Amino acid sequence: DYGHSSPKPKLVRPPFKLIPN
Amino acid sequence: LQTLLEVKKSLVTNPQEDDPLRQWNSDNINYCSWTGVTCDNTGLFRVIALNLTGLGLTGSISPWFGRFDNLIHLDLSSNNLVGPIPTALSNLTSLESLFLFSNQLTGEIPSQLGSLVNIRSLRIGDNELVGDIPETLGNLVNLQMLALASCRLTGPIPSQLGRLVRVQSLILQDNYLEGPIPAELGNCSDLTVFTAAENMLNGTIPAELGRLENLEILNLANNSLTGEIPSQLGEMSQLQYLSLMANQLQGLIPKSLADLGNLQTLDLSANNLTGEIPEEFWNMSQLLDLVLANNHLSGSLPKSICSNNTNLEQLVLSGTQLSGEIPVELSKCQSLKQLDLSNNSLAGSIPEALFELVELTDLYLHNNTLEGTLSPSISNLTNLQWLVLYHNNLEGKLPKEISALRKLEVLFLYENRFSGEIPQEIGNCTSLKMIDMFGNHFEGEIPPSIGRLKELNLLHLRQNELVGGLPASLGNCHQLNILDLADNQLSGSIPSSFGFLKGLEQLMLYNNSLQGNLPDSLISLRNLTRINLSHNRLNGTIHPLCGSSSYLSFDVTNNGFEDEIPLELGNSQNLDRLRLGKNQLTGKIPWTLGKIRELSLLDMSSNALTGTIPLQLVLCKKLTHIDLNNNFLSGPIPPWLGKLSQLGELKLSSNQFVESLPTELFNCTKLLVLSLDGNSLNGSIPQEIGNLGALNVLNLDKNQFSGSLPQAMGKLSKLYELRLSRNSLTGEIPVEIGQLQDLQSALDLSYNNFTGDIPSTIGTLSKLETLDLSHNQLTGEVPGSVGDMKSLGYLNVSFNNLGGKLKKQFSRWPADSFLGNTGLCGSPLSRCN
Ligand SMILES: *[C@@H]1O[C@H](CO)[C@@H](O[C@@H]2O[C@H](CO)[C@@H](O)[C@H](O)[C@H]2NC(C)=O)[C@H](O)[C@H]1NC(C)=O
Ligand SMILES: *[C@@H]1O[C@H](CO)[C@@H](O[C@@H]2O[C@H](CO)[C@@H](O)[C@H](O)[C@H]2NC(C)=O)[C@H](O)[C@H]1NC(C)=O
Ligand SMILES: *[C@@H]1O[C@H](CO)[C@@H](O[C@@H]2O[C@H](CO)[C@@H](O)[C@H](O)[C@H]2NC(C)=O)[C@H](O)[C@H]1NC(C)=O
Ligand SMILES: *[C@@H]1O[C@H](CO)[C@@H](O)[C@H](O)[C@H]1NC(C)=O
Ligand SMILES: *[C@@H]1O[C@H](CO)[C@@H](O)[C@H](O)[C@H]1NC(C)=O
Ligand SMILES: *[C@@H]1O[C@H](CO)[C@@H](O)[C@H](O)[C@H]1NC(C)=O
Ligand SMILES: *[C@@H]1O[C@H](CO)[C@@H](O)[C@H](O)[C@H]1NC(C)=O
Ligand SMILES: *[C@@H]1O[C@H](CO)[C@@H](O)[C@H](O)[C@H]1NC(C)=O
Ligand SMILES: *[C@@H]1O[C@H](CO)[C@@H](O)[C@H](O)[C@H]1NC(C)=O
Ligand SMILES: *[C@@H]1O[C@H](CO)[C@@H](O)[C@H](O)[C@H]1NC(C)=O
Ligand SMILES: *[C@@H]1O[C@H](CO)[C@@H](O)[C@H](O)[C@H]1NC(C)=O
Ligand SMILES: *[C@@H]1O[C@H](CO)[C@@H](O)[C@H](O)[C@H]1NC(C)=O
Ligand SMILES: *[C@@H]1O[C@H](CO)[C@@H](O)[C@H](O)[C@H]1NC(C)=O
Ligand SMILES: *[C@@H]1O[C@H](CO)[C@@H](O)[C@H](O)[C@H]1NC(C)=O
Ligand SMILES: *[C@@H]1O[C@H](CO)[C@@H](O)[C@H](O)[C@H]1NC(C)=O
Repeated sequence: DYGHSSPKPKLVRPPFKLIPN
Repeated sequence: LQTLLEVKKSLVTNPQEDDPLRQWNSDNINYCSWTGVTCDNTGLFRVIALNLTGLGLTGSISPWFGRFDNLIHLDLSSNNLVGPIPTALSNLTSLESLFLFSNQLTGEIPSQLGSLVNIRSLRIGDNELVGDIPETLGNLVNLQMLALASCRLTGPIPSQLGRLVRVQSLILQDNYLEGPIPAELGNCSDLTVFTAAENMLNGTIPAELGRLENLEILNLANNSLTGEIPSQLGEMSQLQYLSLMANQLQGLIPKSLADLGNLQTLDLSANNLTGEIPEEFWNMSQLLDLVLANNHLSGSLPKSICSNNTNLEQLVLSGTQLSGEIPVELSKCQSLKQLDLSNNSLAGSIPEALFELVELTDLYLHNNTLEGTLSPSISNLTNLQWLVLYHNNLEGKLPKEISALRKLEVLFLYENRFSGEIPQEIGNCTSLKMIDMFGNHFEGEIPPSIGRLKELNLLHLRQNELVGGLPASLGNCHQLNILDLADNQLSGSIPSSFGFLKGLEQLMLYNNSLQGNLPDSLISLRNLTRINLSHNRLNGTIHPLCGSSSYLSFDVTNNGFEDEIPLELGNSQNLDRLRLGKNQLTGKIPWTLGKIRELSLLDMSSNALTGTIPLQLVLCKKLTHIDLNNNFLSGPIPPWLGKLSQLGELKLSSNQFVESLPTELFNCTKLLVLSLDGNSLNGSIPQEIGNLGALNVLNLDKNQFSGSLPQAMGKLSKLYELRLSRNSLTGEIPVEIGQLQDLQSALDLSYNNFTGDIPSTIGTLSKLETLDLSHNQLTGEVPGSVGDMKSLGYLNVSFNNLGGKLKKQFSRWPADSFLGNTGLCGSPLSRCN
């Protein structure tokens, strides 16, 4: 299905820190 | 003629009993009354327009459509139709609208469509059409709209498509078209929106596109165009939108683009652009979105910034290698909703003026070098939803004013130097979904107010200095996926209200001072994925944690957990790592671990487990590490351990294992540590142990082994520690031992029954730091190479039956190294009488 023809630029969403597990 | 044709394709567009076109039967014979059809308004009958969209049709399009020489609008859009587009629509020269979009159509676009020169709008996209775009499309000079997007079309944009002088919208995005963009489209001069995004254009952007005075939209994002951006595109003065993101563009950003007075969004992120941000951009009043992230730009924010940016809503300059401090001048962009300066090399403090930006919803300052304090002025940004400051060197207390931010959703402060209490009013930020403060120096209690945060799905306070209890109020944060309070100074019990976190997947509480029983309510946590309670003072049974299946890693090392290991741990087929070491667990190892196909590391050391190793663990073919030290395990070393081809470390020491070593075990060619000391293993040592060519550590101490020592042990070229002490070995030490050149940490043969000479070849052990042969029955003189040993630090040969004058290499070894040998005299001992 069809995509927007000129979308408004959206921010990246940055991560929470984790590596312990 | 035409009322035959109308009922004709209802046969091909609906091969079924059920007709959305039920009205199309010869029984109601005036076809103009029918659903979806429109006949001429002039009384000559005949069909001018057909509108069938949203009907849900699943059939095919047929060549009988072409028979209508009076059709002007054909709309079959937004169904589920199948098959090719008939080239027979060649014949409908009267057509002015052709809408086939959002079906499932196949094939190439018919060459013969070029003969429909009286067509005005053509929309055939959102299909699975597969061919190259036919060059005949340039014939359609009357065309105002052309949409070929979201299909599977290939090849270059036809350059003899510049003949379409009057097209207003040209839509080609989401295909596989390739090659250069033609200069010839400069001649399409009423063009106003042009998108070829999400394709494979591999040329450079032609400068001839400045020609298009009326172009308002340009979108070539997500392509692979190269070269420099033509400064001629500044001439496109009606432009409002430009995006060239996600290409391979090079060069300095052109300074002309400030000449586009009507420009509302400029996006050139994710290219190889360089140079500084032209200061002309700061005079662009009408701009809303400037995003230039992830370009190898250079320089720093000049104090010219926001000089005339009155309308600007979103400024994104992350990953642009910017330097310097944040300008106080940036608070002139009073309209700004989203500021992103992250992933740069910015320094200094956060300017107090930046909390003049009262319309901000998102503030991104993370992964810079910023120092200073977080101002209590943060309350003024009352609309803020994401505040992201991690990986800076901010310090000080955290403002109690942070509690005025009732719309705040994400609070990322991790990897700073913040200090002091978390604000007791933090629960006022009811919207919060994620809080991460890891790595700071926060102190005092965790706010009970946090239990107000119903939306909270992540809470991460790890590596701080927090003290006091876990607040029962947190049991009210029902949407928590990850709760991580590890590496703190927390005390008291886990509250039974945590049983209310029914959706929690990760629970990390390790390295604290938590105490007492787990509450029975934790059985309700059946979605748990990773738990780590290690290094606490919890007691009672671990049964309440096995209400979940689907564990991946389960760690409780170093606690005071009692009773039997739950067989229910077998429920987690995907459990990679199981650690129950250093507890007070009892009973046998559970057989059901054989269900854990994915088990790789098993640790149950320093408990009070009894019985034997269950046969069923042979099912855990992925096991690389077994650690069962310091339990009360019994019976033989089970030969099925040889089926664990991946086993790298097997630790079975300080148990009560009781018989001979199985030959099977040496099929574990990947073993690097095999320590079986402190058991009661008996019998000889097998020749096939040399099969362990990768072995680094062998420790058979404090067993009761027998017999002579195999010549094959010289095969373990990578072994750096060898311990066989406090056994009853009987032979003479083999000359083959000198081949163990990598021995370093110890060669311990003490408290056995070895006889004969010490082999001269031991002095060949270049890197060995400690050699102990005490308490044997060895004979003769010590070969002197043994005293010269380059790396040797400890030597003891006491309580043997050696003799003679010690070769003069043995000076400044102590007398204690040669004790108990009657008949031995020399440099460190008494003179030879
Ligand atoms: C800043 O840099 C980081 C790391 O280079 C980027 O973080 C990635 O973000 C995406 C989207 O959230 C995640 O899928 C990745 O896991 C993150 N880490 C990595 C190593 O890729 C981030 O995109 C950059 N930009 C911003 C605004 O944070
Ligand atoms: C841009 O794409 C076209 C098409 O893929 C490439 O043109 C090919 O060039 C090679 C020689 O390098 C010829 O042998 C082929 O016949 C051409 N056509 C095809 C379809 O492969 C062109 O090389 C690409 N340019 C860049 C810079 O990547
Ligand atoms: C901080 O930002 C820098 C620069 O954005 C990151 O370093 C590079 O990140 C990119 C992803 O944007 C990688 O492709 C590079 O390999 C990284 N190194 C270099 C030398 O460019 C860094 O990862 C970020 N760190 C954190 C903690 O987010
Ligand atoms: C067909 O009908 C829909 C509404 O059902 C309308 O939006 C559309 O413009 C009509 N005509 C054409 C040619 O699409
Ligand atoms: C069409 O484009 C070419 C490109 O070189 C240009 O020379 C020509 O003037 C254009 N056509 C007209 C009628 O101007
Ligand atoms: C570009 O690529 C991203 C990621 O694939 C996508 O989300 C976006 O919609 C694409 N198009 C534009 C115009 O950003
Ligand atoms: C900002 O730019 C706009 C462009 O239309 C202009 O009207 C306005 O006078 C400019 N203001 C300043 C201070 O440059
Ligand atoms: C924020 O609001 C306070 C009022 O409580 C005001 O004193 C302050 O000046 C405002 N912001 C800045 C950046 O000064
Ligand atoms: C926070 O919530 C409490 C309880 O409703 C209220 O008394 C207080 O005024 C609120 N705002 C601040 C800034 O503390
Ligand atoms: C557990 O996880 C599954 C899959 O992610 C989800 O459908 C289910 O609702 C979750 N249960 C709870 C109580 O959160
Ligand atoms: C904390 O975790 C570290 C991780 O290396 C561990 O060595 C230590 O024993 C734990 N306990 C304390 C009190 O540091
Ligand atoms: C478990 O810890 C609690 C903490 O107060 C203590 O009272 C109890 O005696 C402990 N039980 C065992 C078996 O260690
Ligand atoms: C000890 O070894 C002998 C043979 O070496 C074997 O017959 C015996 O069963 C083993 N165990 C005990 C308890 O004697
Ligand atoms: C082995 O060494 C021990 C040392 O305590 C000794 O008592 C025992 O007699 C020795 N056995 C033989 C066969 O020499
Ligand atoms: C060597 O071992 C004996 C006991 O076997 C001990 O008395 C002596 O001190 C040891 N010498 C050194 C230097 O450690």
